[PDB]
Amino acid sequence: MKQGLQLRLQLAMTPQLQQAIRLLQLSTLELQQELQQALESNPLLELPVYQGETTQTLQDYLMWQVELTPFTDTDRAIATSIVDAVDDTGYLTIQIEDIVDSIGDDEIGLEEVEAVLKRIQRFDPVGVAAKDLRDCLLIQLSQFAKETPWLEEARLIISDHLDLLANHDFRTLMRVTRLKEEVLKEAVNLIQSLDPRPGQSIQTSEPEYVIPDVLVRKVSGRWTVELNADSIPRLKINQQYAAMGNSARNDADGQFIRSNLQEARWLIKSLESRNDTLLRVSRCIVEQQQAFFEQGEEYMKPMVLADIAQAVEMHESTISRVTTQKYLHSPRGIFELKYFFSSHVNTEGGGEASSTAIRALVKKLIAAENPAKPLSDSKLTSMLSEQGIMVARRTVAKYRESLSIPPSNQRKQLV
Amino acid sequence: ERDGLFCARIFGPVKDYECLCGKYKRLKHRGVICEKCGVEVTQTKVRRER
Amino acid sequence: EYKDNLLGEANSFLEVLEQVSHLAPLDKPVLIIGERGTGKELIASRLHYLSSRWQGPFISLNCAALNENLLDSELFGHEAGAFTGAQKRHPGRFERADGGTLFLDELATAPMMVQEKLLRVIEYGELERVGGSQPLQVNVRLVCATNADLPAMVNEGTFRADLLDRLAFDVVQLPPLRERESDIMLMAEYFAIQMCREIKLPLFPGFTERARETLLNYRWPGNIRELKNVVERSVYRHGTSDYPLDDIIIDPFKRR
Amino acid sequence: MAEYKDNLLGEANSFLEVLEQVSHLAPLDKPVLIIGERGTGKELIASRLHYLSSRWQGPFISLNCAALNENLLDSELFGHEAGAFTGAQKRHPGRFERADGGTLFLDELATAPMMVQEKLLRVIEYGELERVGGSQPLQVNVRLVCATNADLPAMVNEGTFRADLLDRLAFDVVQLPPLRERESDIMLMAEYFAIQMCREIKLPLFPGFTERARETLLNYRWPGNIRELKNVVERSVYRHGTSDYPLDDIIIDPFKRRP
Amino acid sequence: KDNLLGEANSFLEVLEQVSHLAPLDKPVLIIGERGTGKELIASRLHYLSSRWQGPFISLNCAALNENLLDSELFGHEAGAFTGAQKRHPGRFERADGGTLFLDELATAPMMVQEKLLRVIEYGELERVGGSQPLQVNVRLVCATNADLPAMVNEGTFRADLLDRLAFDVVQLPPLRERESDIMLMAEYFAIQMCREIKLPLFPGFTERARETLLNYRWPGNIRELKNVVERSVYRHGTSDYPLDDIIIDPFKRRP
DNA sequence: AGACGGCTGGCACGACTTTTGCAATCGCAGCCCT
DNA sequence: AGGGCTGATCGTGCAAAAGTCGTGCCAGCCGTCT
Ligand SMILES: Nc1ncnc2c1ncn2[C@@H]1O[C@H](COP(=O)(O)OP(=O)(O)O)[C@@H](O)[C@H]1O
Ligand SMILES: Nc1ncnc2c1ncn2[C@@H]1O[C@H](COP(=O)(O)OP(=O)(O)O)[C@@H](O)[C@H]1O
Ligand SMILES: Nc1ncnc2c1ncn2[C@@H]1O[C@H](COP(=O)(O)OP(=O)(O)O)[C@@H](O)[C@H]1O
Ligand SMILES: [Mg+2]
Ligand SMILES: [Mg+2]
Ligand SMILES: [Mg+2]
Repeated sequence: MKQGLQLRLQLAMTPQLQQAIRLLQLSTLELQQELQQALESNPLLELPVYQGETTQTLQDYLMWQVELTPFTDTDRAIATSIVDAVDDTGYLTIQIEDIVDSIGDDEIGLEEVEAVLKRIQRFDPVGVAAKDLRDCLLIQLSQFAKETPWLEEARLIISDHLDLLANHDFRTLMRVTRLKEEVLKEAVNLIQSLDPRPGQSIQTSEPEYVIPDVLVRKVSGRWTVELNADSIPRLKINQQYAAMGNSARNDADGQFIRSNLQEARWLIKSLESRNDTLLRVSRCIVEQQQAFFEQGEEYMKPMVLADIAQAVEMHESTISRVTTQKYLHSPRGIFELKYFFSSHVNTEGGGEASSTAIRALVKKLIAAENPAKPLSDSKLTSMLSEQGIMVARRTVAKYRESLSIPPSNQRKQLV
Repeated sequence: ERDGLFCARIFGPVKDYECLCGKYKRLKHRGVICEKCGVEVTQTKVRRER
Repeated sequence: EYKDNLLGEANSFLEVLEQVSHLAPLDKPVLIIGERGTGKELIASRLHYLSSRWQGPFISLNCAALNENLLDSELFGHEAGAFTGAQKRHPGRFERADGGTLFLDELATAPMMVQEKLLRVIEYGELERVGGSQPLQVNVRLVCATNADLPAMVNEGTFRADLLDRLAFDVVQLPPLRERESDIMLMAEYFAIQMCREIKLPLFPGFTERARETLLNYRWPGNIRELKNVVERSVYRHGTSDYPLDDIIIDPFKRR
Repeated sequence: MAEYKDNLLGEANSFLEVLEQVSHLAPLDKPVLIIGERGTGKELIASRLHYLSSRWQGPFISLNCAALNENLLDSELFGHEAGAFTGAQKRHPGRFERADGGTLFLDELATAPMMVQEKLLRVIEYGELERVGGSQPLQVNVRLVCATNADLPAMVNEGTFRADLLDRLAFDVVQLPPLRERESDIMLMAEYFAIQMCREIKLPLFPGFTERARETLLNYRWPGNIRELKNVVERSVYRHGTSDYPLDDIIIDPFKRRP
Repeated sequence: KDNLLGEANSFLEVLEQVSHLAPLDKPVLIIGERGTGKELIASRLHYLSSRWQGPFISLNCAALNENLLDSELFGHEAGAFTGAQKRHPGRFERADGGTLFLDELATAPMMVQEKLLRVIEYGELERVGGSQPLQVNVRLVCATNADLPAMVNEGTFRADLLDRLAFDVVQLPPLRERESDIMLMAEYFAIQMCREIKLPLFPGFTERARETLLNYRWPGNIRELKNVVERSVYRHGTSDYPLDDIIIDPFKRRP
């Protein structure tokens, strides 16, 4: 009747489940780190060489040549110091002045440092120790014979006209360099194949790093999702200490051991239940994925924390902590749980959902517009009109930045 | 790892003379050890000599 | 299209409809002088499916059953957690209005205060009952309809001059129940067929012309689906439309 | 300090002079109380004063009394800062509090709470207001704006208004030239509304109207002063719906049975 | 402490009367056909008393709302509904010895009286379920722009409510009675209005206006004098010519 | 050659999310002293 | 045999503050262009 609020409807909190959620929101790698750092005191809580082959790593390959090259002790020291602060791309990390300071010799000067670098500038490969790469591509072209045409045009452009090509400003470039029409592009292309980051070329090899935590294998539609068994932590109750407590003459001390053990059993069961709740949540998510992942991120409905926590009895904070730093390997592959949710929109697909791979493939088509110039946001809007889903140019710029696409008047290139 | 298997400050320095934290990454430091990490800026052979 | 249902062979039904059509692009208030058990709702529909914003919201919320004085304040709004015991205004009606019109049934009972609050709406329409929230307007049109005697209200002063005026922009007299007699035979058979079909009654009983005459005799002021209601009565009187139609039920209170 | 004349139309009676006096008042911020026909020059006058309120004056805090239900009308009245009244949370500032400096767009609704009346009396007390549980008084400011549509002195003799309802009210009065009285821009504002009406109708050409219509227009009472006629005008526009096609009649009293 | 005094033997008489009442803090209520600065009266009283250093800050009584008289008498409750938990104390206690004009008394309510009286007659701070009542001997006084003895005839109030005032209710003369410095009084009202109207100065009014001031019914006694004064001002807005006419009945509509 | 423009982003304001950060009482009965 | 009696229990989700985004949209700009 006469509405309002009226009295109706305390105790003591503890951070127990709170610390547990701190673990769950924390990633399982460091979460297991704590799990070990936890189970340590809880006593009831459970060839050498193979192939053994060394490698060059490039800089030592440079040193191999330096050893065969004639060099003095100060020359060897300067070259070695130059080698010490070297980047993967093969450009010089520190300037010549920093190298002169590192040599710490008044006899060592910038000119001697430059001479040492130049004698070692193009030994292997061309354009090593690029030193703010620019003269590096210059030395690379200089290595090429002048018999190659348009070498002069490319050289004049690289001399002091890097900015004109930086914005892809072909008209301003032609107006400045007086470069030939439809021919200066030839010098540009000869410059384009100039082995940039040539030192980056040596580096090629890596091992694998992604942890499948849950596995949905699309088992006969509506994937049979399953976590990783070995990755799931588990303790073993000290049954010896369980039998070392009651019979303890201090039946008090031993039964208290039993009580602490029972409490830890509760803790472990709660963690397992956290895993299982995450698992049933994963069942709902996999029901979603049998269409979304199967239709890919393009046909994916944006979901919310509210939406998922509604399907469960889990609290919104409960889920919000539960999935933090979680990733599962699927038929698609290893995919992060934090990636699962997405913001919805005002598109005229009849509904609200997220751009995602739609935005990515939109960037793809905008690039796929005539390679002369990047497609503007109006192109995206028309593409969406064809898609029948509402998208806006501010929204287009947003989704493009999400796909990290180049700007419309920055990605224009000579076809 | 840290205070454990394959630890810097233990059995020797890091891949380069560069220390583990990141300080002293050059040929300039001969035995210098960073405050952020103490690992002598040195050769990697002694990984088999400590 | 209201299925074109409720056919009124009274070319005045058509004429009303034509007025409706002229009103269809038109966006201003309208009264429908309806009848007891007549069916202003269905025609208002027939309009809404034809609305200038026919794509617009079409809600039916009348304050005739406004048992709560506060059901109003709601309909005018609520601050989020206004009073308390609640989260936010249940704003559905206020929702339909923006991107819509206003339709009500039997506007007689309104608290006069409620009414003139509606007045402060129609001319301007602030975010209302909103517990101090800043104003806000619903792109809201209107339509009115009742079986009451407007002069009776005027004598009652039931509609304020600002109210009676700005409230009203068109008047749609439902023909009297007996007014649309040829229409009566028409939509009567319309129901006859509609019933014989949907009932899946294997045969259609048809109609006794004597029953037809008796039915026409029914002043039947209520005919909204009161036509359909007496129709269901008569169908049960037949019970089954296999035989030719003669059993016509009007007054069902009678035992025996 | 601008025109914002808006659709303030049809003042060829001394309603022009009415506006003039309104202007004479406009600089002063003291209590405003007026009088006149509801839905008829009235809230337009309100707009008029809202323009008279400096554009930079502030929120034209509209006060619509036919609302407010019963009780916590009190809440937003005195205020509500405590718990158990308006969802608690922050001190909910009432529409009364919503106006700080704003328009006391008092509407003469003639609702029952002279309880309210006394409250507003304290609203118009010392420039101050105090909330529900409102632990302190707070000296408040707002422009004050009332009007009328009926016999306030009679209701005083009728006792119907709190005597002080009027006693605190109405530094002076401001009435309206009735439709039975104003009667001057008849054809004028008639055409103005007609222009708007055809334009919305996008009617290709101004129908024109016969003089029989204007003779009726003189004959008509137009009890609703401004709109009732205006509604009538738009109604003629509709019932015709023809361009350049000169009118000879108008649409007002659809309660008139059809022939 | 200072206001548009009525400058009058009746007015100065009520002045000496309240002056006899000055440091006195016993309960009180006001007599008066209307109010004639009813607030200003109790207000200057407030400015005077030992509650000058005390809280000379009133409270509007019959303002209040239905369910909450408890808190009203005693500020916000700790235990009322869950939300608040702090036994915020009497508005009285918010003064509790200051000067807090019990105004609006006439419009007050029935059981509302039933409590407030009894408590004032006897009751320390017994709040919602509290431990121990504390008597906030707060400077006590009410008012009546209306006739309580009439109300007694009606019997709406408590005869205890009759007891309420520990002081005799002074009254001010009717405007029809008082009508004393209204010449000078109006002159000051006009100096005021001209300042508010930013007007240069007042040449004056008609002596006919003076007689109409004499020939004035004057119900809104303390108000309407200055009221229609400045009303005549603005409807005139003219200072070059005397206010030969003054804004008589704004309720009257001119021809 | 100068206004055109389309873009882009800062700007801001709501719209939604969102984590963190709380802290026993009702009993018990065992103890301990007396 | 009585008192004291005292610390012995045992929990957890959501709110409040914060952030934070959608969304677009004005200012400067670049293209070029007539
Ligand atoms: N033209 C029509 N077509 C179909 N049904 C109608 C028609 N007119 C009235 N009715 C029926 O009358 C019943 C109540 O109708 P009506 O009286 O219009 O509503 P209200 O009580 O709002 O006037 C409705 O369920 C509707 O089926
Ligand atoms: N110049 C005009 N021409 C036509 N109609 C008008 C004119 N001025 C006001 N009206 C109409 O008068 C109606 C009521 O206005 P008003 O009396 O200000 O309402 P309120 O009762 O809030 O004062 C409005 O709906 C408006 O359409
Ligand atoms: N003695 C006085 N000196 C100055 N002003 C006064 C005096 N008496 C009354 N007033 C004026 O009267 C107004 C208070 O009106 P009041 O009589 O309280 O109304 P009501 O009679 O409805 O209670 C104040 O604005 C105040 O300026
Ligand atoms: Mg009905
Ligand atoms: Mg109004
Ligand atoms: Mg009063």
